[PDB]
Amino acid sequence: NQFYSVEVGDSTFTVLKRYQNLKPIGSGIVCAAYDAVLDRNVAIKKLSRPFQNQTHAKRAYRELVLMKCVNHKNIISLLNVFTPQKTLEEFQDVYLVMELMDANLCQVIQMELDHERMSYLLYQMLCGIKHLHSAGIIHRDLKPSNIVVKSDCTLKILDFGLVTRYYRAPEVILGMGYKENVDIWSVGCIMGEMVRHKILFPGRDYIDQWNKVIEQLGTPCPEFMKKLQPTVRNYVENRPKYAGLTFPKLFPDSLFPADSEHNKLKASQARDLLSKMLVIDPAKRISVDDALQHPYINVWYDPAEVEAPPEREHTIEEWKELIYKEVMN
Ligand SMILES: O=c1n(C2CCOCC2)nc(-c2ccnc(NC3CCCCC3)c2)n1-c1ccc2ccccc2c1
Repeated sequence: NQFYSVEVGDSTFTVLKRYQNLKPIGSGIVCAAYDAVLDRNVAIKKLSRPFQNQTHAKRAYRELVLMKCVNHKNIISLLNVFTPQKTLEEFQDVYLVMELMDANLCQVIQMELDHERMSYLLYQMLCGIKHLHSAGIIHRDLKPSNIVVKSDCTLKILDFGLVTRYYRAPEVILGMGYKENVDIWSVGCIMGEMVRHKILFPGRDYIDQWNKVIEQLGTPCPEFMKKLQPTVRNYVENRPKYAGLTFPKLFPDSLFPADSEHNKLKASQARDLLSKMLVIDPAKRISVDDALQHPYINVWYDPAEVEAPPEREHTIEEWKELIYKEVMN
């Protein structure tokens, strides 16, 4: 046989014969293929020995399990799951199949800012994020490289969350505990980068990253401070203080289209949602539902899309069988 092996760079793709003309589309190594059974192009992801360590295995199992707990157009949906290996003893690799997409969100970020497309992309992120939260899934590590887009501007989130750390919320950076609106920060970080065309909060580690957060947004309120653990609290309170730049100064008018009255209004609304999403204190940060009702977003609102019906430690030997069972069903 049912399988055939093809060399794609260094790794060998042993896939079902239904999948033809494999081409590399990013590195878990990923391939574009034509599905002869479905008569449509697919993306196939190869998990090379996912059971190899606690980190690789826990994510692989969790995400394989969650891909059947989720049913939404803005979240990845599996078309097929298979392994070439015949038994548990021989079991090495896992191959995952989904609809082929046109672009990564990193590429779309580089593009010129258009309000119709930006708001629809952001609307879709919020729909997917809401669908996860409705199913009891808070992402905590939402980033553009794990988001894919079609030419018709339809969007899909590829992973299920908790390496690029820039889009992580203050509560993740400082280990605070969280609610659903932790993912709002990440959305704000993507939305801001689409405007500035620069990573808002860069850094080689969390120290640099936090410095970038406070320099631009200012030192958080005392209420935020007392929610920190004593050792983290000590560090944050003893950081050099900043007033924080205003959002008109964070994202100047020059970064927005202002050739019409429609664009001038949408620019103020966009800067306004940013000021409600890029809020350090999660107690003050906008929720998913309120972000969906915001004038900049609610133009796309749809009840069918928005309002949709919805862990242990093991050895490498135990993870192998757990993953194998899910593949074989
Ligand atoms: O894992 C990825 N990535 C990248 C790899 C590079 O680093 C970041 C994540 N890109 C895609 C993927 C999915 C669908 N379509 C595409 N198409 C590409 C065509 C070329 C231009 C970029 C998008 C990629 N996938 C991918 C592919 C199949 C998958 C199957 C099941 C579950 C998740 C999957 C994810």
